[PDB]
This record gives sequence, structure tokens and C-alpha cells, in this order.
Amino acid sequence: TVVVTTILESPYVMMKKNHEMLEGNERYEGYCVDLAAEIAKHCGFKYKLTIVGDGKYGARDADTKIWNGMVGELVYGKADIAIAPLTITLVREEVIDFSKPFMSLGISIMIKKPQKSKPGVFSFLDPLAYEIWMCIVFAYIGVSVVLFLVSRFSPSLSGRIVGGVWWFFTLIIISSYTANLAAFLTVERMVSPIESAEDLSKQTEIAYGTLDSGSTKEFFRRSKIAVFDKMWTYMRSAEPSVFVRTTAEGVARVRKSKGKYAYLLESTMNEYIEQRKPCDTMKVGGNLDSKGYGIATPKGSSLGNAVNLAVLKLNEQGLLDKLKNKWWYDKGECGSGTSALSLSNVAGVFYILVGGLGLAMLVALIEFCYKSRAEAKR
Amino acid sequence: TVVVTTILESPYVMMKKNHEMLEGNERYEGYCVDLAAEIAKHCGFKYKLTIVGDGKYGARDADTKIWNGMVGELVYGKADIAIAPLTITLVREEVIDFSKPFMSLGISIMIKKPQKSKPGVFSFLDPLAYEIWMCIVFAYIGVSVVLFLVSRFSPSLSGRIVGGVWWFFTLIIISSYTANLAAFLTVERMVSPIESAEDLSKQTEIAYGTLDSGSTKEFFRRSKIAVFDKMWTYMRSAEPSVFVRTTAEGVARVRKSKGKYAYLLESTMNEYIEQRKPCDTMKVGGNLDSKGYGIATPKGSSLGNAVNLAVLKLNEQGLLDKLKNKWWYDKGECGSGTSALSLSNVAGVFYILVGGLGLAMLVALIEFCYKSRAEAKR
Amino acid sequence: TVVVTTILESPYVMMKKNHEMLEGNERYEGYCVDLAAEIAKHCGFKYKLTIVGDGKYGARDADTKIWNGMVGELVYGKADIAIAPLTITLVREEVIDFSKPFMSLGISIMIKKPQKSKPGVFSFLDPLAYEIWMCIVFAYIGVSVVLFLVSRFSPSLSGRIVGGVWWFFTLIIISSYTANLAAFLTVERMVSPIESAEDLSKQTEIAYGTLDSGSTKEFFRRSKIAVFDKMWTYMRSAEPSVFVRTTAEGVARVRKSKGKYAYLLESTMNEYIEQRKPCDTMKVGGNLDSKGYGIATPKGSSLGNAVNLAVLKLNEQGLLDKLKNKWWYDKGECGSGTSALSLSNVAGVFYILVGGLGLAMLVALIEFCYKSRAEAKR
Amino acid sequence: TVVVTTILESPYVMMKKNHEMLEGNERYEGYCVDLAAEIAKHCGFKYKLTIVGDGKYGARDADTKIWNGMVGELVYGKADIAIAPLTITLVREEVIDFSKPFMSLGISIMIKKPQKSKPGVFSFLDPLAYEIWMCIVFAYIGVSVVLFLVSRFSPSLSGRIVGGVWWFFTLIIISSYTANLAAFLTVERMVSPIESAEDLSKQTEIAYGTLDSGSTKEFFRRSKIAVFDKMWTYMRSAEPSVFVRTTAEGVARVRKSKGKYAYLLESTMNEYIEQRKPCDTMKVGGNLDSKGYGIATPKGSSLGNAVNLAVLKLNEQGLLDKLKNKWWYDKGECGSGTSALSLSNVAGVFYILVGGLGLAMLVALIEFCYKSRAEAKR
Amino acid sequence: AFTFAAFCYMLSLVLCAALIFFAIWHIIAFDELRTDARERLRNIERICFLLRKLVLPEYSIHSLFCIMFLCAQEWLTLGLNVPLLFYHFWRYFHCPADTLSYCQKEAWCKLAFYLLSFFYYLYCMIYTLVSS
Amino acid sequence: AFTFAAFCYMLSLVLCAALIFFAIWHIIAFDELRTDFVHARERLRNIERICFLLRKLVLPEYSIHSLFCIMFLCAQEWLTLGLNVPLLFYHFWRYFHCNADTLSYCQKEAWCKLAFYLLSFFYYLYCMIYTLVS
Amino acid sequence: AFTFAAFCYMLSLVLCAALIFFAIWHIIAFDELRTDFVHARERLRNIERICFLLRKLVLPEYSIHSLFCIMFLCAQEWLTLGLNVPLLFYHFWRYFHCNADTLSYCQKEAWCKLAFYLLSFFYYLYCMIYTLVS
Amino acid sequence: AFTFAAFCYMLSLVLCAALIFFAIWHIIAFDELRTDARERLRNIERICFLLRKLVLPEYSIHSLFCIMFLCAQEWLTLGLNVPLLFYHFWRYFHCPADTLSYCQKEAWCKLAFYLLSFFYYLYCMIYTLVSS
Repeated sequence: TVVVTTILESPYVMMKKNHEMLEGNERYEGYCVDLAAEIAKHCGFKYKLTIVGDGKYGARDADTKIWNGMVGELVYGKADIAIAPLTITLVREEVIDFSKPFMSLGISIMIKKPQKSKPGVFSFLDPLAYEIWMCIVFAYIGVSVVLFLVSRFSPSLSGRIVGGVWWFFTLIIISSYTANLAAFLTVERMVSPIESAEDLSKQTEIAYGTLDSGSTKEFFRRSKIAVFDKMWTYMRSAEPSVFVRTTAEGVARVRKSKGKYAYLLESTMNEYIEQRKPCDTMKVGGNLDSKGYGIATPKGSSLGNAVNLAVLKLNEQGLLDKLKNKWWYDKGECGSGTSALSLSNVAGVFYILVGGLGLAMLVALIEFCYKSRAEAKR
Repeated sequence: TVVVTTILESPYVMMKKNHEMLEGNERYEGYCVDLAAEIAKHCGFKYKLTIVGDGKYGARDADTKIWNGMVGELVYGKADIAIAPLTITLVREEVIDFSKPFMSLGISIMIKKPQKSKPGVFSFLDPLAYEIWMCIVFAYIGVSVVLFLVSRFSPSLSGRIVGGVWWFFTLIIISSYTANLAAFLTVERMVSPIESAEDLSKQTEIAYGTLDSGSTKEFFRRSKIAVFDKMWTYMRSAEPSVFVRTTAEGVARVRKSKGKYAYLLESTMNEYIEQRKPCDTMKVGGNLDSKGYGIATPKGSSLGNAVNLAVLKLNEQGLLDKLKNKWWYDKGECGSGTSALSLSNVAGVFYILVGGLGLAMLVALIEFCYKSRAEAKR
Repeated sequence: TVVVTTILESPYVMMKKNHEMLEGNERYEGYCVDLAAEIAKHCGFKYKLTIVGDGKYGARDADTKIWNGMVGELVYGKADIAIAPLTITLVREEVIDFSKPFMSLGISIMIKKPQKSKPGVFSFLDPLAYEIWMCIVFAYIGVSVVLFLVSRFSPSLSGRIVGGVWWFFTLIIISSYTANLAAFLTVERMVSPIESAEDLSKQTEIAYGTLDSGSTKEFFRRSKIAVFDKMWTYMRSAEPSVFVRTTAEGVARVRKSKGKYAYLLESTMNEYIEQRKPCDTMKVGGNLDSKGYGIATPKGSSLGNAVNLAVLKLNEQGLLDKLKNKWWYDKGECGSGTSALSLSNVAGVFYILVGGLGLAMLVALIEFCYKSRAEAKR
Repeated sequence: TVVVTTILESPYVMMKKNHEMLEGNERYEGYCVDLAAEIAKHCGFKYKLTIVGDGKYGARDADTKIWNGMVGELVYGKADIAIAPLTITLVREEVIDFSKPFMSLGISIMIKKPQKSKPGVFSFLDPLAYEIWMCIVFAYIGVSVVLFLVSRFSPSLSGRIVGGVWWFFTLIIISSYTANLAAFLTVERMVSPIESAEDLSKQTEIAYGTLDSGSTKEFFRRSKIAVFDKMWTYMRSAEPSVFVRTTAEGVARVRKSKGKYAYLLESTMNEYIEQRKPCDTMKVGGNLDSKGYGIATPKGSSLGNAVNLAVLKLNEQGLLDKLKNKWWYDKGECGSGTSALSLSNVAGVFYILVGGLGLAMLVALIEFCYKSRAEAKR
Repeated sequence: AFTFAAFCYMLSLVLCAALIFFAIWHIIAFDELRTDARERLRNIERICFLLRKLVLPEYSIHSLFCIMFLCAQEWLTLGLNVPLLFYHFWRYFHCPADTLSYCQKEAWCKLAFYLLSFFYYLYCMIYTLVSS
Repeated sequence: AFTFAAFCYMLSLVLCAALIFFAIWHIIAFDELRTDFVHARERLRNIERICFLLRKLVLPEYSIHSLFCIMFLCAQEWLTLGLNVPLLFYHFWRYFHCNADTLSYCQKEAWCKLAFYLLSFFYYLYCMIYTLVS
Repeated sequence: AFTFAAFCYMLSLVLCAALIFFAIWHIIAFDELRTDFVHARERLRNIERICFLLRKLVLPEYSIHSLFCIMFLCAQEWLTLGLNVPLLFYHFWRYFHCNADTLSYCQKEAWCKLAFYLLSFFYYLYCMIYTLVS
Repeated sequence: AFTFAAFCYMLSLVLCAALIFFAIWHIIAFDELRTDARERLRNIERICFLLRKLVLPEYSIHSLFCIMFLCAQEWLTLGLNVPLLFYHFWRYFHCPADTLSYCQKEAWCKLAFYLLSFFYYLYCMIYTLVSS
């Protein structure tokens, strides 16, 4: 048989519900399970799905240069093959031989999907533009002036055509405003200003951090590009600590920071959470970097070419995409992903009403204290 | 003889109003009864009816390898012929000679008969909270007050601007109300409840369930179809349980639920139910699968050859459709069971209108008195 | 090998595009093709897909009792098996042995999908009910009366509350009408009063006919039911001749008689056309009768049981539904199946306007000829 | 040394502004050029560039069984190493040693850059025809005329009823206009253009096409995926032809078409195009498949082992991302390339307003003259 | 629950609520005029002015009642109104305007009729409301 | 079958009804003034009243006729508009063209104006009719 | 953070501004009448004018105060409404409770009414404030 | 194409179209009064009435111009209006109302200013329209 070493990470390596009532390869399930099944079908051998001890993927010590993880297993002969979501690198290739990637990915951006924003104190103006509002105001005051002129500058045929045209105007304005507001309320299209990493780079309102110990951190540290260097400078000087100790910690932070944070992680896990509950997440932008998960095998081996060819066979057959849609979307829980009107949407209306009414009262009072005062004193 | 084994399943076979005072074929009554009567009239024989012991149709046990129910009764001489809703299957055709289907059918969907057209008397205020209606009312009366004041103590500019701001305010207000109402109406209008199975596969609000165990879920299993595959995946990951015990359980739980649950069962039973009290159910989705019920008989027999012809003769004469009508609709406790705005949605408006009118008549009468009396007489 | 006799009828028996560049079983394609392929896989034999000569399905002569069609081929040994969309009957069973039906169907109703009706001269009233309109009219005249009373019955506090309540009323009415009209215009839900055959039975505006020579005609002639007998009486006395000579003739007649005709045919072909171009057809109601297509084989044969079992094997496997979705819906072309406002929608408005204006003019003129005449003469 | 065979495909490899006055590696320029430069700096060798004769990558002939292009050049000693967009495949990995992908990519979608935001000056009349606008105008002036007449020759009832009917008329008119405008706006608002491939599989208005022949359609073929299966079915039944000749053909025909056509091609070429004049294209749908380009080399070589390491080193240092940025965006002829109502939708309203106002001023002036002059002076 | 006829009944009810006080004022003016120089002449003329003035409202509102009850399909109620219409028509034909006894008698009878039609409309509306 | 012209024609005939009434009233006024042609004071008051009314019934003619003209101009109807033009030309001619002499011809002028406006009313009716159905 | 009460309070204080102005004008009117208490004819005309104005400034008090009361009643504010009730009770008492004697107490009555309405204005302001933020 | 400032320019243009005729009427009234018993007194008083009356419109419209050009960000145009505003303020402070020479001179200068601001606004609007 073969020593199929891997690690517990979903939806690649999962324990069936009846794991205690089972003992064997039937225990584990997920993506890499079916992957290894297809590989065995192509190569025709027996295997035993083992697991890593240190619960890590693979690396070496800085001082003792000892390989920890599946790398330590394969290099030191403790295993024979590692069908796991292993990341390809220069260091790992220098000691062993990978296969052509079967799943390409890259860093992504997880956030909470845009929820209904604040009622927008001055929202009743959103359906139209400030320019149109000021134009309407000026039209009103100008028509008032004109009507004032046809009373003193002349005793009508002036208040008739003016009345008709003003009726037309106000009619069309009413209709336009109502239609636009109805369209706004009927569909409620939600969007956010974050469609890339450049957006997060320019802005500073919503924060963004990464696991305080991992490959993404090292990458952002490196990559001296005008953009990612800016983000590294930001996160190196940013309070409170945007960094976290585990993934679920960052996910929960995003969930409790609806519009104040955004996490970075492998696009695969991001799409995963995007389909898991409570379905309050979403991936934005595209893969900033480019990486690929590939099989591993010791430097001197025999299956190297076999698996290197089987991976391409599958990728061309249209099977890896099948398994992905199975373990991400078909299994997906969020396959799906009106209200009354509150006062906070129209508060500005009453504010302006009261302001204008108080102004009118003050005007009338000063006019009175002037007119009557002059008529009495003189 | 001629024995005739059947099963007590309504409405195919049922007992007269008084089964204690009956002895013979007259005891039972139902579709299958008239069916057997016509069969005897065709082949010209005397028969005696009987019921199955286990109260089942027929099936094998993985250990006994012995057919139960009427199937076993036939294979083991306990029955000369079977006349009942005996589903046709491959396993059963291997041991007995089914006649051609006297009734074709298939899986169906069931939902609550929608008659929820009871609108609140003051529903027209639903688009926005009373928190805004009271503001509207009090602002109206306050602006009237201020206009009266300005026109009283200064007999204009202030009047002009209060009129303009009131115009702006009422504009925005009626616009908001109309837009929210249009959104509500539109949303309520573009809701296609259901027309087939996929209408449910692409949604998750309305759950759908089946019996705890039966040919239904089996058909859903081992089903290549992507729609039924997704439905089976959903129901298997259902929480709470979509599957339920005996039909009555699903029927009642969907009866109480407004539109949140649906029950997948046989089309024929769904028809029977839809024509039974409290007439609060219906069937819309066309039959998904396609099967049929047939008359069984021992393999080495002479009736089957002489019975298939009778079945086809009755299917051509429409006698079978006639019996189905008789026992589903003519015997139906439910005879046969829009877009505009009804008055009920606006009653409160006319109510308050009449209220204001009567109050105004009262005010005018008391003022006319308080004036004429006090002046002429007093 | 075997003599697989059939007939050219789509989507069951079709000639591939490269039929002239081919010679063999690869020529033909369709539903029955894959059906016979699965049958051969189950039974494991060779066959040659022949075709019928007389281009008919099967029947016998009234005087010479000679079997024409595939029936003549199988009974007279000219063939060995008939995998065709053959209809099961009593006569055919008396000479040969069919198999359990693989496709259940029944007569249906083809029509042209409802197109935008006439602009509805008095359509502006459709959003509401006549009762609400008359209520509004009476409210207007009554408020006018009241206002007339507070001028003579008294010199206000009466025109204030009345003004406010009337403002409220007209506001809400405007909003309701606008919202309902917007909902009507946004979605444009199309429906027709034909959801069954009972509808066509009661009404007589739109006609309905069938091929002047076929099984549907004989059926409608027979079936002495309160409904179908009415329709037969209708069509036997109906001008012009609703009957036709071929299917395509009736389809074209329905296409040129958008709202004046409805055809009857096998539900299979109906669903077929419903997916073909110009996609201007639709099937309504449900299968009035019940029939089934089944394999055929001579009375004394050997494959009888084999195919009788293979048909059920497939029907339980979920394969016939696959082939149907393939040759009807997947192959389907009509996988998919706003405007400005014309004057014809509001003509009644201007009609009523002009009527009322002329009435007002006449009233004013008689009032003048009375008042001035009395003031001059007296 | 070291020969380097490539292919003249932009922007990977291109010629300097003056290729006639150049001799050596300085002749060419592009991504692959700097790539090979870094490769040489890593492995420390001198190289000489060359182009392929057939102008192709590589493939087999069903009769020659002889690889062409750079593949054959390598297998037949005509090339020491290949550095170009050489798609990785199973067939080619069997004859040469591909390095790990220096660039991951996949199939993409292309559409016309939408900037169609030019509204008609008098668009606000679009909701309903001028045939109704002129009726409105003339009815207004006629009703004003009749009111003037009634109030003149009979100094009321007629006035009351004409006011009421005018109220009814204007009510219905504003309601109709507002509702039609709301329908227009809403419809125009709820149009999700595209976000993936399924957005097209479920529609047929916008056609999608590919190259006449290539790996693209081959991927579409032998594709179990239901979405890609349906897309292939559609394109195969496409009339006119969705498939086209060399890329430029599809590009131009989609450029001219507003939104009726889409071109499926490689994501990388789509990016290059989107960053080229006339900047009227974009890419939105995520990559469907997942493949990569790699450095090839003769099987029994030493560079591949020494080249995969360099490739991974550059992929980790981000040098590849930097080169792509340089040659796609920095070298981009296009730098980087809502809901409310803009004034343009209402300009005509203010135009006619100012028109009526100026006309009223003129009328008032001429009346003031014709009165004062004629009375005092004349 | 509403049927659009309850609206007509409510309107007629609110209008008869004023008709009844109008007829009460009529009877009171008659009792005051029962006294039958310049002071009395004016005290009589100022009231006769309002009286002769307030004719039109009755005809208008009765026409309104008849029209609404004709369009609301309340036939059983219209027959109980048409006699007053014919009476008003005969009045307009020839009305006394010796002149006090008949006036007070017609006023009393019309007041009783109005106050009973009040209850008639009220009960008819109450029954139409809960006819569900 | 509306074409925007049926509405215009029916409005025009509605106005022509008031026009016909004004013309008939002028007929009767001139008839009574012919008959007539403190009793002198009463006659003076009556003739003053009738002349005041007539002077108040001047603008309606111009207004309604200019309305007919402009309406049929925007409706693009040249089969009857050209028929209304002459009356407008005469109306503009009256300014520099125009009590025992004035009525001598005014009688026949008003009679012919009555016949003309009545003919135009009937023409507008028939045109609205055979335009509303087509 | 609106609660429908901030709008009511700001409207009430807007009205209380006019109320304060009327009260101050009454202060000054009574002061000038005290000072005063065809020169006699001029004084009679001036006192007639001022009394006419005062009689015209009667309904505003009742209206605005009843409005405050009913508004705070529908707003369900019992922390300041109970404070406005006494003034309404005094206003209704004035009917069966109420020129050298009337002003003797009217001076102090108007002074205390000024202080009262000013206090109520400030209270309404502070309440609108600490109700709009919460 | 519009920018919301073309609207202010159109409004000011339509308003100056009347201001210019107003100033023309001023100059004409001055030329008519140049004659300087009861007939002449009345012929002068009836015109002085309208003249003294038509003061407010100027202030109102100039305030409108200044406000619109302040809110439309047309600063270069407001500076060409503020001097007339200060002039009108000094007039209201002390205005002669010996009294004819200065009146006609100010009238002529104001008319020239209005007729040149006409063209200024017209050209500014024409340029703002086609600045696309």
C-alpha cells in the first residue's frame, strides 16, 4: 500500500458523521478523498489514509533545518505521498518533486455583504441631483417674482400661460421624483466601494488585517509594489491590532465589524465561508497573487510522472471543477443569497419645514414691528 | 367462485355507512368495486371479495425472500386476483402478470389553498409608520395656524415662503407614500408561487417534505436528474425534518402552515384531498414521474389474458374516467375550488372623511346658533 | 438481427443533417433511437432500423380486415419489433402483444399565448373597482354640497377641517391609483380564461377543432359525457369548418387566429411545438383522456417478456424522463419564454372631459338665457 | 550559446519601434524577454533568441504523428528551450518537461464597455406619445377658455363641475405619466448585465461566440457541466454563426454590437485588450477553467531542474506580477477604465419654462404699453 | 363589509343630521313669529330673508339622495324619497309665499319624516355593514 | 382610431355651440332694437345694457376662432383650416374697416355669420365622425 | 433618535417665540398707557387702536396653548403637559372671572405670563435636545 | 451641457430683458417731464406715482442675481454686480427724492450697465453650454 499523509482541513479532509462507528478509509471524506480515489483508479494501487502528527502542512527549522509537517514525513521517508491542499514553493521543490497544480488560487478579500446603510438623513434628495434641486428652487422663486410683476407692473393672459407652464413643470417633477423613489425602494440594489485592493489602499475608514503568523503576512511584508507596500506600512502602524491569531477569529471580527474590517485569506476558504452559515460573508475583487495546490512526492520516486500526468488528465476531463462545485456550491448552504418606511428617511424634510416656518415667523414679526411702529410714530 | 383480494385504502375501497348491518360484496364500496363489477360482467364470473391481513400491497424481506401483502396472497394461492392501487414495478412483474395500467399517475406537489385576502381596515397607513402620520397631521395644523396668524396680525412675503415650503413638504410626502405603496404592490404582484418542481429547487423559503420512507424518496435517490438530486440533497440536510410519518402528519403540518411547507405525494391522493374538507389544498405542479396502477394475477392464469382486454375496453369507453369523476368530484365535498384594489384597502379613508364632514356640520350648526341667537335675541 | 420497423415522426424518428453522407443506423436519431439502443443493451442483440412503407402507424380494413401499417408488418411477419410511438388499443392487443407503456399522455389544448389585449378603452378604471369610483364621485359631490351649506347656512372652522380631510382623502386616492397602475404596468402578467376544457365548453367565442380524420375525432364522437358530448355537438354544427386535414394546418390556423381558435392533439406533440419556433404556442389544462405509448411484438414471440421488463427497468431507472427532457426541453429553442403609453389607453378620459365640458356649457347657456331674460322682461 | 525559440504574439514578445535598425536580442521586447533575462541571470548563461517557422505553438497531425511548432523544434533539436505562452497539456507533458506555471489563467468573457448615458433632451416625453401631450395642452387651454366664458357671461355650478372634471382628468393624467415613468426606471434598474457564465446560459438575447476552432470549444465539448453543455448546444445550433475566424473578427463584431454579442477567449488576452484603445471593452466574469503557461525544455535536459526553481523564485518575489503590471497596465493606453436622475433628463422642462416666462414678460410689457400709452397719451 | 352603499347611508345620515336642526329652526322661527312697529317689522324681515334664502339646499340634497340611492341599487329606499320629490315639485309649481298654519304643518310633517329617515338609513347601514 | 383630431373637432364644435348661441342672441337683440327703432329713459337704459353685453361678447369670437385655427394647424388639417382663415382675415379687416346705419348691414352680417358658424359646426362633427372610425 | 417628540417640541418653541413677542408688546402697550394715564382725541384714537389690536391678539393664545396641550397629549409626554394644564384652566376661568382698575393687576398678570411662557420655551428646548440624542 | 448655471444666466437674461425696457421708460418719462396748471400737475403726479412705486423690483431682482451667482459658483460675475448693490445701499441711505440731472445721468449709466450685462450673461451662457 501507500502512506497517504494529509491534514484535517475542510472541505478537503472531513470526518463523516458516523466516524466513531467506522474504522478505515470510509471514515474520511471531502475533496482530496475523491481526488486520491481518482488517482488510485488511474494508477491502480492500494493506500491507507493516514494523518499528520504535528498538525502542520510543511516547513523547516531555521537553526536545525529539520522538516516539520508532511514535508518531514516524505523527506524522512515517514510517508510516500501527500494528497493534501499543499502550497507550492521554491524551498519545498528543492527537496522533493511536486506535480502540476490541480487547484489555482490566490489571496482574496472577505467582507460582510453590504447591509442597509443608515437611513440617510438627507436621503429624500438622493433620487435626484443637487443641481436639479437648486434649479427647482430658482424656478419657484423666479415664477414668484414674475407673478409679483404682473400685479404691479400691470393689472390677464400673463397669469394664465404662466399658470399652465408651472402646472406642467410641477407635474413632471412630481412624477419623476415619485418614479425614481419607487424604483429605489422596489429593488434595493446593494453595493460597496470595495471592488479591489486599490480601494482599501486609498481609503482608511475600514481596516484590513491578516493572520499574525502565516504566508500572507510574509507576502505582504515582501512584494515591494506601490500598492501592497502601502498596505504593509498601514498594517505595521495601525491600532488596534488588525492582525489575528486564527482564521475564525478574523471571520468573527468581520461579522462584528460589519462596516469596519475586511479579512484576507486563500480564495478557496473564502468561497467556502461564503457558502456556509450565517451566509453573512462575501468575497470581493480578484486573486491578488497567483498560487497553486499540487501533489507532493519525494525527490527520488516512481509515481512522480504518473501523478503529474493524472492531474492533467483530470483537469482536462472536467473533474476537478466537478469536485469543487460539489464540496463548495452543491454542498453550499447559502443557495438563496417590502419593508415599511421609517421617519429617519425624511427627517430632513421636517427640519427644513420648521426652519422655514420659524424664519417666516421672524420675518412677519419684524415686518409688523416696523409697519405698525412707523404708522403709530408717524 | 373467484377470490378477489384488495386493501382498505380510500377512496378506492370503502365501507358503507353501516358496515355492521351488511354481509357480502354490498359491504364495501368504491372505485375498485365498480371496476371488479365491470370485469366480472366482461369475463362473466362470480367473485368474493377479501382484504389482506398485513394491510399491505406486497414486498420482499432481505432475509425471508417472501412476498407479503396481496402479492404474496396471489403467489401463495391466498388470492385468485388482485384489484387495487397496486403500483407496477419491475420486481413484481417478475413474479406476476400485470395488466395494462387502468390509471396512470405520478408524483405531485401539494400546498395550502391561498385565500388570504383579508386586509386591515387601516392598511393604507402601512407604507409608513404612525410616527410619521402624526407628524403630518400636526405639521398641517401648525402651518394653518401660522398662516392664520400672519394674515391676521399683519394684513405677502412670509405667506409666500410658508406656502412654498409647504409645497415642498407635501410634494416629498405624497411622493414617498406613493413610492412605498407602489413598491409594496409591485413586490406582492411579481411572486410566481409555484408551477413545477424547479420552482422549489431554486428557492429555500418554502420547505418540501415526503413520507418517512417509500417509493417517493427512493425515486428521489438514484436519480440522475439535477433538480431531483438537489431536492434530495436539501431534504437530506433538512433541519427540522422534512420527512414525516404517515401522510396525515404532513397533511396537517402543511394545513396549519400558510405557505412555508409542501408535501410531495401521489397525484391521485392529492386530487382526492383537494376535493375533501376543509377544501384548503390544491395541486398545480404537473406529475414529475409517470407510473400506473394495474390488475395483478397469478402468472400461470387465464384471466390476465382475458382481463387486459377488459381494462383496455373500459379505458377506451371512458368508463374509468367516469368512475374517477364519480368518486373524486361528484362525491367531492368541495364543488370546484384579483389584481385591482378592493374597497377594503381604503375603507378607513371614507370613514375619516365622513367623520370630518359630520364634525364640520356640527361646528357650523353651533356657530350659526352662537352667532344668530347671541346677536338677534341676546 | 431484427426488423426494427418504425415511422418518421419527430422528435422520435429524425434524419440527421448528414443523412445523405451516411448509410446505416447512424442515419436516424431521436427518442426511439436511444430507446432501442437501451433495449439492445439490456437484451444484447443486433438490429437494422427499417421504416414503414404505407407511412401509417397501424389499423385494419373494414371489409378486407387487412392490417395496414406496422401492425400489418408484425402480424404478417414482415417485421419482428416496432419501437415507435405506437398507441395502445383493444383491437391491436387482440392480434399482438404490447409492453407496459413507456410514455403516458393524453389529449391536450394548444393555443397562442395571450398577447397584449386591446388597449381597453376604459382601462384607466381597471386599477380600481367601479364601486370605489362611484364612492369617490359621491364624496366629491357631497363635499361640494357641504361647502355650499357653510356659505349660506352660515358665514370659519368648517371649511378648515373639511379642507384638511378632503386633502387627506384626495392624497390617499392619488397615491393608491398611481401605485396600482405602476404595478400593473411594471410586470404585465398575462393570463387567459382557458384553464380546462370546461371553459371552452361554456364559452363559444373562441372555436376549437381537431384533425378531420384521426383518433381524437372518434374519441370526441364517443365519450358520452356531459362535457365532451357538448363539444362534439358544437363541432358537428359549427361554421366555418373548425376541423382540418393536417396538424401543421391547425397550428398555422391557431397562429393566424390569435384569440379565435384552439387545437387539440397529443400532449407530447403539443409540448414539442411549445418549444419550437416561433414560440407562439402553449399547452393549457391537463390530459383529458389517458393513453400510453408501448412497444409492440407479435402475439407468439420471445422478446415479449424481455422488453416488458426492460421498459419498467428504464422507467424506474430515471431514463425515459431523461430522453424526454433531452429531445423536448434541452433541445428546446424557446428556453427564454417597458413600452411607452399610447392614447388608446386613456381615450375615455378625454371623452368624459368633453362630455362634461359640453354639459357645463349648455348649463351655463340656459342659466344665462333664463337669468338675463327674466331680468330684462322683469 | 543557448537557443531560445519563441513566437511573435503580443504583448508577450514584440518588436521595437524600429526593428529594421536592430540586430540582436535588442530587436524584440516584451514580457517573455525580461522573463528570459531573469532566467539567464539566475542560471547564468548567454542565449540567442529565435522565432518559430510555422508560427505556431505545437500539435500533432493524425497522419504525420510529428509535433510542429516550438514543441517540434525542441523535440527535434531545433530549439534548446521555449519561453512563450505555451499552454500546458497532457499530450505535451508526455514528450517534454514543463516547468511550473509562470502564469495561471483561464477562459473569460468579453463585452462592450457600457457608457450609453446620452439621454434625449426631450426624453421626459417618452413615457407617452406626443399624440397625448398635444391633447393635454389643448384640453388645458380649452378648459381655461370655457371657465373664462362662464365667469364672464354669467357673473357657480358650471364652474364647479368643470373644476371637478378637470381635477379628475389631471389626476388620471399625472397618475398615468408617473406610473409609466416608474415602470421604465424600475425595468432599467433591475437588469443585472452579467456576473458569470450562467448569466448567459439562462438567457438568449445576448449571443456568445468563440473562435472557429481551438482548445476553447474542445473544453466546451466533452464537458459534463450542465452550464457549458447547454452553452455548447446553443452555439452548435447557432444561426447566424457564433463561431468566427481569427480573434480580430469576433473583437470587431462585438465592438460594433452594443450588447448583443460576447466573445469567449483567454483571460490574459482579454485583459490586454481591455487596456488598449478604444478602451471600449471589459472583463467581468471570473475565469471558468484553470490552466497555466510554462517554460518547456527537452526532456533529457538539466535546465528544467534549474529552471523550475527560478520560476518559483520569481513567482514568490512578485517579479512576474510586476512584469505583468508593466506590460498590461503601465503600458496601457487606457488608464483605469449612476442611479439618480441627471439634469439632462429634464433640460427641456426648464427650457419650456423659461420660454413661457419670457413670453409672459413680453405679453405684460406690450399690454402695459397698449394700455398706458393709449389711455393717457392717446 | 362596506359594499359602497354604507357610504351613501353615512352621507345621507350626516346630511339629515343638519336637515333636522334646519327644520327645528323652522319650527322655532314659526313659534317666534306667532306674535302676529318698525322693530317688529325688522325682526320679521331679517328672519324671512334667511328663510326664503334657504330653499335651494333642500332640493339639492334631496336630488343628491335620490341620485345616490339610484346608483347604489338601493331601490327600496328610493321609493321612500320620491314622494317628497313630487311634493317639492308641486311646491315649486305653486307654493304659498292663510300662509302660517299650512306652513307649520308641512314643517312638522317634514321634520318627522326626516327624523324617521335618519333611523331608517342608520339601521339599513348597520345591517349592510355586518351582512358578511 | 383617434388620431388626436377627433378630440380637437369635438372641442371645436363644443365651442361652436356657444358661438351659435351668441349669434342667435345677437339676432334677437338687433330685432328688438329694430322694433324700438320715462319711456325714453327706459329705452336708453335697455340699449345701453344690450350694447354693454355686445361689447363684452367681442373677445370670445377672436379667442375661439384663433383657437380653431391654431388647433387645426397643429393637427395638420388643411381641408377645413383654409376655410376658417377668411373669417380671421375679415376680423383683422374690421379694425381699419369698422346708430341707424351700422345695424343696416350688421343684420345681414350676423345672419351670414350664424349660417357660417353653423355650417362649420356640422362640418367639424362629420369630420370627427369619419375620422374616429377608420 | 427622533421619537416624534423633537419635532413637536421645536414647533412648540417656534410658536412660543411669537408668544413671547406678543407678551412683550403687551408689556410696552400697558407701559405707554400708564404714561398716558386735540390731544385728548389723539389719545382716544391711540387707545382705541391698541385695544383693537389686543382684542385681535386673543385667539392666538388659546389656539397655541390648546395646540401645545393636544400635541403633548398625543406625544404621551406627562412631564411637561401637566405644567401647561394650569394655564388652560386659568384661561377657561377668565370667562366667568373677567379703565383704571383692570390694568392694575393686568400688569403683573402679563409679567408673570411672560416669565411663564419664556420658562416653558426654555424647557421645550432642553427637552427637544435631550430627546433628539439618546 | 447645462451645468445648472446656464439656468441662472437664462433667468437673469429674461429679467434684464424687462429691466432694459424699464430703464427706457425711465428715460422717456424724464424726457417727457423735461417740460419743467392742474393738467400738468396731474400729468406729472400720475407718472411720479408709478416711478416712486417701481423701486422695490430693482432691489429684489438684484438680490436674486447676487444670490443665484453666489450659489452657482459664478464668482467672476458676482464682482460685476456687487458695485451696483453698494450703490443701491447708498441710495437707500440717502437718495434725492437739483434732482433731475443726476437722476437722468444715473438712469443712463444704469441702462448702459444693464444692456452690457445682458451681453455678458448671454456670452457666458453660450460658452457654458458648449464647454463639453
